[PDB]
Amino acid sequence: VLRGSRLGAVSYETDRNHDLAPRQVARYRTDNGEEFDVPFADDAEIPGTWLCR
Amino acid sequence: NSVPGAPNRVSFAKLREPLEVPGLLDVQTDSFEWLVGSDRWRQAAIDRGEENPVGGLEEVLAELSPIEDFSGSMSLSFSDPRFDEVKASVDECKDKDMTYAAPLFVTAEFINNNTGEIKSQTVFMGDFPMMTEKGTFIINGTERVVVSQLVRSPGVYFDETIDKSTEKTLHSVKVIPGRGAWLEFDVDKRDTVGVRIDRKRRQPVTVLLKALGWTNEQIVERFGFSEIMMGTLEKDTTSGTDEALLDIYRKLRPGEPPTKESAQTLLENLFFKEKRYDLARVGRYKVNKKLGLNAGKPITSSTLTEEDVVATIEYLVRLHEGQTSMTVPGGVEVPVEVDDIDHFGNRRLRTVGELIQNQIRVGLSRMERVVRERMTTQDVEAITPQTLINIRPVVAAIKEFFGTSQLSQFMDQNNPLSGLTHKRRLSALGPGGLSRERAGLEVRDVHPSHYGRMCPIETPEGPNIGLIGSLSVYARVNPFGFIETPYRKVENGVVTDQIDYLTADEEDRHVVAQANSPTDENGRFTEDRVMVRKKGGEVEFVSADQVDYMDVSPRQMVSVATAMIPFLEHDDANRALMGANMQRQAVPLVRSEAPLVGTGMELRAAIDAGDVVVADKTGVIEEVSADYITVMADDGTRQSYRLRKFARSNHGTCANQRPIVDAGQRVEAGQVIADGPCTQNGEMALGKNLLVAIMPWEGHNYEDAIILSNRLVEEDVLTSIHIEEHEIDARDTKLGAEEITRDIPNVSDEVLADLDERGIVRIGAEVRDGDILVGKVTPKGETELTPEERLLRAIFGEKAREVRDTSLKVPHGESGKVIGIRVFSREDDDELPAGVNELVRVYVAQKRKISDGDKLAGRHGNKGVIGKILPVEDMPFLPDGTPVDIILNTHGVPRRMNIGQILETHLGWVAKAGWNIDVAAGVPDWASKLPEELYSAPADSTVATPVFDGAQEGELAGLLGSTLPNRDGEVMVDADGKSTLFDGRSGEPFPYPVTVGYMYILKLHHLVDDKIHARSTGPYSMITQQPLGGKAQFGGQRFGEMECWAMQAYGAAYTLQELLTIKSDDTVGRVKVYEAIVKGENIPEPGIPESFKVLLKELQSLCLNVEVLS
Amino acid sequence: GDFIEDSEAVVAVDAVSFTLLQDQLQSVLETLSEREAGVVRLRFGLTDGQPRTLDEIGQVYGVTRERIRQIESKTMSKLRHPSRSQVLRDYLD
Amino acid sequence: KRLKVVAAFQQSGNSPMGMVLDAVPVIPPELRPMVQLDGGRFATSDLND
Amino acid sequence: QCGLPKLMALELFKPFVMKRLVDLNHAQNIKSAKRMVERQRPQVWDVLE
Repeated sequence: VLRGSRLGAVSYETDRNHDLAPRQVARYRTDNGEEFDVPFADDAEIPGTWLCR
Repeated sequence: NSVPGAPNRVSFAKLREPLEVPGLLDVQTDSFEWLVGSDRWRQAAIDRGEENPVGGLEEVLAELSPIEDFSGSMSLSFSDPRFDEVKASVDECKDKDMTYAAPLFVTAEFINNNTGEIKSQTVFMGDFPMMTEKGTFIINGTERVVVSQLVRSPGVYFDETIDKSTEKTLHSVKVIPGRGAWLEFDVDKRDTVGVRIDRKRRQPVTVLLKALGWTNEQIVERFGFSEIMMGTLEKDTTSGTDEALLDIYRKLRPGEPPTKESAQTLLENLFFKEKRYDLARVGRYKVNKKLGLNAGKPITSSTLTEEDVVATIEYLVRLHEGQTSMTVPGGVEVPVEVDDIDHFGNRRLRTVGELIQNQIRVGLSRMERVVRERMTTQDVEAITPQTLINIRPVVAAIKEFFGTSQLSQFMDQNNPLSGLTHKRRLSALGPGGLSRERAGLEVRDVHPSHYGRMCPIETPEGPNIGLIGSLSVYARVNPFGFIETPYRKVENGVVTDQIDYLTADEEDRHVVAQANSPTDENGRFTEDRVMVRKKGGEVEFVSADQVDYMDVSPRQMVSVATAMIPFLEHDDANRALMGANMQRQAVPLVRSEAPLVGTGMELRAAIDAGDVVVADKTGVIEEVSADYITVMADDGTRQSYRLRKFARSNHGTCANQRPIVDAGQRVEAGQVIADGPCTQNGEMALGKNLLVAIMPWEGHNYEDAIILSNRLVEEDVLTSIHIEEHEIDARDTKLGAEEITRDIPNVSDEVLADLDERGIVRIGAEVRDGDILVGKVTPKGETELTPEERLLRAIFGEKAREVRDTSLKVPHGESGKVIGIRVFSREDDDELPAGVNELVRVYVAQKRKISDGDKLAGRHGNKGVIGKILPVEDMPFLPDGTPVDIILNTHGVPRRMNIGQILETHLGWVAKAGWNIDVAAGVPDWASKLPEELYSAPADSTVATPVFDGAQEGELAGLLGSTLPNRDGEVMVDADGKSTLFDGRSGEPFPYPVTVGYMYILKLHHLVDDKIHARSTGPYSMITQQPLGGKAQFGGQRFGEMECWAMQAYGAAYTLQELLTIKSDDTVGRVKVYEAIVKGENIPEPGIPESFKVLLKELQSLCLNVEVLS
Repeated sequence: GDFIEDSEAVVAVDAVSFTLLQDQLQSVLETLSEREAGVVRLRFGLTDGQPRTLDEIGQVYGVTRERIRQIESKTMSKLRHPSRSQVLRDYLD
Repeated sequence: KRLKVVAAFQQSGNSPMGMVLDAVPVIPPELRPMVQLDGGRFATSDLND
Repeated sequence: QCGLPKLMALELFKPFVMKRLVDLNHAQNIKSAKRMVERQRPQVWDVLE
């Protein structure tokens, strides 16, 4: 009777891993000693600090 | 009879009616006139012997007045309500979507005592909706009916229950007000009396007694004869009046120790103050009648008192003690027994007036709170009443009632009878009453008091059985709200034509005889014993000497609809209910025709429904046209009546009126001058008379199915006009205002060929599903098209339209002719909702013919779906060549106990072909009881057979045996009602004669157009990814639990899996299955339904570690 | 919430239809010579999803941007001719 | 009566400290969505309150 | 055997009908077949049967 939508829209594209965006992973460590990984694109400019999980 | 324009319908009635059927809509109009205090009601009340009567609104205003601030330094008093002329006409209100209302004005006397000043001026209290003539309210364009509510009346109700724990008959009593808290008493199995206030924990009665100030001596003096109260007093530790308050107070205020003044005044405020407790003028009457207190004067008090509470307690004790008659000091003797809450002597009827009055009272209470709060913080001696009276809450309450209240229902305009029976409906549910899923069986079972007040036959067949009913034909509503019924007074064995209207409880003091009991020419009873009702509801024989009242007429117990069914005796109540209910579902046909065999009601029910047009004054018709009728009255005045043409009803049925008068014809006042939808010459016509043959036919009428002749399709015998409304609104958005235009993106030129310059579909154009009704577009904004779409749009170069199409289109499976358009624009200063700019409504009309699957029904509860429509030559035909229009199966009649349809079939043939009783050597014995008018009649002669005074079984045989010869000079139907039909396909005559006659059949509105559904793929719900259905196009069917059980029982695994995962919930699998079907590839395996994954996520969100492992 | 219709739903017929076009278009582009096809596939980014300016197509083709525009015009006129338009015209709606 | 629960915690190895929460999980947004109806009026589940 | 209404049958079998409409060259592609079925053009019934 009435209609609405989420805060976004859908995309019908299909392609898969055959296209690769060059990426590398940075490593971070927090105060309590936990460590985490974050994949960034090869454009890099990786930040010195990151908000982890 | 009084009605001037009645067609001459000969009647089989043998009993002379002493009372004329009252105004069937009086229950609404009289109540509303009481509410507004119209001068007619005021004069009538005086004619009834009343003195200084007060209207419903005057009562509310007087109750509100005087508004007194504490310390008594000033006061305010509302009074003198006045109504001005209604703002707009009913037709204009419907057309322009307004509310039919009149301004309300009152005077307000403001008194300043500290200076002695007095001021007053008229105050505008808002627009008050008004009941239009014929009893309906026009709210926001729609037409609404306020159904009366049947509710248990305030009063004292004693009850007794036997408990197997000790086999003792414990007793209890409840005092229920119209306002305030509750109070009840009970006797426990331990020989003690207890009190419960506001349903709190049980406490001894002596606590309450000593709270009022009673001591040991008074209790011993008055109640010393009863052991239970003495034992309770002995066990009770209370000593001193203040001690009872000490115990009572802390129960409601656990943390605050009591104080003498507040504790003592709490009881008086809780119960003995009219401010917070009210019997509402009816509980007072019932309590006075039951306990015998204060009888003989119109007590203005409505609050509880010391004497009545102790009287109720004493009554309970005596009832337990075993007394059968009781007396009270200063009162009158009364019998002792328990009270039946289902008796209409205890259940009253809130009419429309009281229902509106309650909400007016609530609104004025809020207004009073605001005024009393704000009068403390304004300049004294300079304030003005019009500057602090705030009318917003009362208007808000009135608007809420007519809009959201469960009683203010949509007018049921399926046909005149549906609307007529909806207006005088009684509902036991709604606020302040019961609910559908509660109350069990007791509230809804029939009761002996219903006779002549509420019809036992007519009632919904669904879960609302018994909770909804219809007021009797002769019943009227007492001013207090009880249902009265008329009876003839009989003195010492001779009747007397003085008719008294008795309420339910007063009838039990007399014995009432049947209406049909024979009497001598002088009025004396001719029999020695007569069959009568007794005080307990039993039916017994009694000597004629002992009778004191008599029924007005046999039709007293039936409602308006039930009175329509002929030969009601020969139909079982189970099928009579179905017959009464189906008549409310008949759709109006293109040309309606009155039934050959009917009841005398068919006339009045048509006139009182208000759908027909009647002359207001005696005169001569001066000018007649399809649109209006102009009549010149004998007094020199000229009246003009406008006939509504092809107006859409609430349910889509056409409501065309047509004139039945010729220029120069003289018409008496009240004469019908134009038929409504289902009427002919002023008589109601819900269906069609057609030739029926009762016999099985090749199995096409198997299992209640029906076979129709193709003639009914050729000659539009059962054709009906249907009208639908399609609405679209153009509003504004953040990206700009969406607009209505003829041109819309990417549509073929042919599609927009039938569109006006302004983008609306041209009037009179033929429309088919998917066609454009209103061209509309909305701003699109960001597109960022995909590379493939970019390349394609480069290939043709078409522009990327700044707007997207959202045009209104004809729904799937609809078609017709555009008969009208109504347009609202804010640029013309309309009343469009906030944020709306334009509104367009298009009316599409279609002309539905009878087709396979359409449900047909009769007046006796026999209905079925048309299984086959055969050509005329295939139908069985009479020896003279006339084909039978309809064929009904034989096996359905005898076992359903609705043999009345056969009687109707015979009498219909008797009516179609005239009859002439051979009165050559005196009247035949079987015809000795017939009136002289029925000895002969021509062909196509209508007859009337009242529901309980109609033709006997013996007269039908004679009438069948005395039917006139046909056109060619031979009789087609023998005395047994059977004819030698010829088989239309093989040509051979049927081996045995078949019953043939004329039956009245109705076209029910249960067309499956809104019940036929199909869905390959369609919309899906936002929250649950399953398909939606039942309220939109392409709805999905619900595969229930029992269907899953059947699937498992079959051993069917794959079908169930695909039903539960692919077809319903597997979001990823749906598109894969669709593309597999489209490309012709085999279906892939299902995935995990979204339901299970959501279940895991939900369990994890609740701190439960749930995982799947192998 | 049980009866809110989602406007941005995954319509099945469109979802498959697009793929068909993404195939059909390819079959049309594959009807050309690779010499012509590569320019269009790079111009509109079909090969990797990123549109390329006239100059950047010369990074593998070598010819100047104006010549790439002329080649694009030639291919663009060849495709729009009715011999190939009718193959996929009605996919626009 | 007590021994049933005590043994239930005594078995399976899992500690009983799970009855006290140092952190609580948050359900994904779309299971408690905020949706704008036709006309711009918003509807939201109770959970996100 | 059972008798199925013509229009209900068409709406229920829509995709199966469109496949045969496309490969019989009655419609140029799936979208065209979808629109043509939605219009109940005469060629539909021969394929639905």
